[PDB]
Amino acid sequence: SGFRKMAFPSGKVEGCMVQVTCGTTTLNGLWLDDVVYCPRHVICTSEDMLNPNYEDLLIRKSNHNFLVQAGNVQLRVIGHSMQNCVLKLKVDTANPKTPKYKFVRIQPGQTFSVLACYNGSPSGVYQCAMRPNFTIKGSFLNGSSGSVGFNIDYDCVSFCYMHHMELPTGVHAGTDLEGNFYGPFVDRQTAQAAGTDTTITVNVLAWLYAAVINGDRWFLNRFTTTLNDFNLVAMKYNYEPLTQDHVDILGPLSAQTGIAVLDMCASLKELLQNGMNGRTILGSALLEDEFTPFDVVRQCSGVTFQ
Amino acid sequence: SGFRKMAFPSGKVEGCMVQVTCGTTTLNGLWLDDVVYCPRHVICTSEDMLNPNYEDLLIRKSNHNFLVQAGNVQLRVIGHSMQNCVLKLKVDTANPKTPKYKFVRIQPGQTFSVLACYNGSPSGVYQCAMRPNFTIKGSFLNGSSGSVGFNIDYDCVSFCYMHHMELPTGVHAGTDLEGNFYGPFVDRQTAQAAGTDTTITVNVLAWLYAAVINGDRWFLNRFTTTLNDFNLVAMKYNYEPLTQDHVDILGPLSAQTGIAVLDMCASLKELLQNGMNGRTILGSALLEDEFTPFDVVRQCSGVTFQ
Amino acid sequence: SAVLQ
Repeated sequence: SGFRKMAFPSGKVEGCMVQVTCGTTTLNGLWLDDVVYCPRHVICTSEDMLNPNYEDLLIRKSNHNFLVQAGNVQLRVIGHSMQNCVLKLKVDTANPKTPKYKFVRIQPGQTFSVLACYNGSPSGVYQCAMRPNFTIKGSFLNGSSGSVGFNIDYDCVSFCYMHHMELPTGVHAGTDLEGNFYGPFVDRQTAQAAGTDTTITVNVLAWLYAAVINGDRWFLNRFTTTLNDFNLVAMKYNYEPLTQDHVDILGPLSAQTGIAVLDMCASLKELLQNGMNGRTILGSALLEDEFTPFDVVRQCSGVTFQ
Repeated sequence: SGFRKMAFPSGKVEGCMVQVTCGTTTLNGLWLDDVVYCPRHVICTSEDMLNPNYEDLLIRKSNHNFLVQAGNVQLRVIGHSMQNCVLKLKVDTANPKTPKYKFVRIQPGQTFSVLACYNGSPSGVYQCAMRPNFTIKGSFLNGSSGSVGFNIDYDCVSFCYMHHMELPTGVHAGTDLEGNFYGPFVDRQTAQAAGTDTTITVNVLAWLYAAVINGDRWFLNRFTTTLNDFNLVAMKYNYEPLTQDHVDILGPLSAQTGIAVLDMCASLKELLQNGMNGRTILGSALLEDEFTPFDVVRQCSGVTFQ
Repeated sequence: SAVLQ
């Protein structure tokens, strides 16, 4: 039993993390076979990043401008490929450490593991969820640009996030591995703001289903509610709309706890309408929303009585 | 910036996880050089572990009764001894991707990373603390025994915890890699209860320093306190006292942030006597205490291990 | 009744 934010074993990603240096800019790259992917803002100088002509800047650079460092050994950049907001540096030797690998694009609510990296080496691994405003609440410092987000199913690594930049609010924004940003962000130093952060409702409901498993009962009520009646309350408190697909996903928790999904929605509808505060759910006085229902089901010790 | 519950890179330990099967029982083993460490209850059936006979069940098992399996290869058990609650299975082949490793018995307050494994395969990694009652708020399912908790030191993996059982309350108990349980717990399915345990004060103070580095500084006050008058308050609140050592461990964080240790103690003192006033620190509505002074240093300084 | 996992 026990509920803990878990990240995937980082081993298969660590074998792909390298250091990429252009000028005085040093950031991380993902080394897959004979290609290295890194953010394309590595080719910018200190004062290039305010209104950058990225196509023009790429003309200005040659192969020798890119210093790729694979662990303890230097790699020769023998050509550079680039797509949208990522570079792809060709190296002379294919990565023998390359895993079963696959490029995906997640949508908000979904969770991926981050391997925070600096100078090509891993600092730590933690779990992140894609906020509805398309930012992640990660832990990154200057030089972390290039750390990747991933999931592991069977033995295939699903790459979904490459870290680029940090917004002023403290959240972080990046691109998927084909170079396309999540949300409206662009890799230039201009007037940018994180969108209105919104509470992931389906993840809040799974959190509430998990508390019932450890025994919190004070928020439950007799009442039921329709899907539309919930969403009407969901606007007012920045809660993402609850789609019919979300309902199907909470089903396993519905079956085990004996509480219908629309019975929780009424219990949550009532919490939002009061601001019930001071009371604790799973020991905390706030609604936590970065467990997907899958995390709860996998980490619940389970057993349903049908 | 941003401060998360961050675990060590697991790549060095993942290469050491093997499947150990004895009869129908299948749980994880730690493969270091030519010795395999695993919980001694791999030899138990379903019937005999309300009160198991560990040295008779060991007699009837020979080397061939133990399936040690590393991925696709089977490892030949050439000898088995039982040290306390762990089995040491000598195999004919030394693990080739064994790392620089050492065995440590941690003291309460120290935090380690748990590589949660099932059927010999790493499933997830997360950070835990050694609570003063020698339990861990973990997240394990049946089949997780053999999972190890670890730290990464000087490119040397310190193995400090092997998981064995779940106490009825929801918390978990385990042994060091030499087989002695942490706490009074014993590997049996009996009524065992966690003792009174204290909120790790030095770890709350390290967490407070990490908040000030990240910009959370509303709890800072004009006031200073004495060490022992602070101890007073910590005494009554299940915070266990701050020693001169604890003041010395917190020194580096103090020197980095420029805030004296006793200045935090004043801020922490009427965090306890007042409550957080509904506000959050680093995204938590509780006083979080699973961050040792190194944990803050390694996440804020970007320390990597490779 | 502790659980051996």
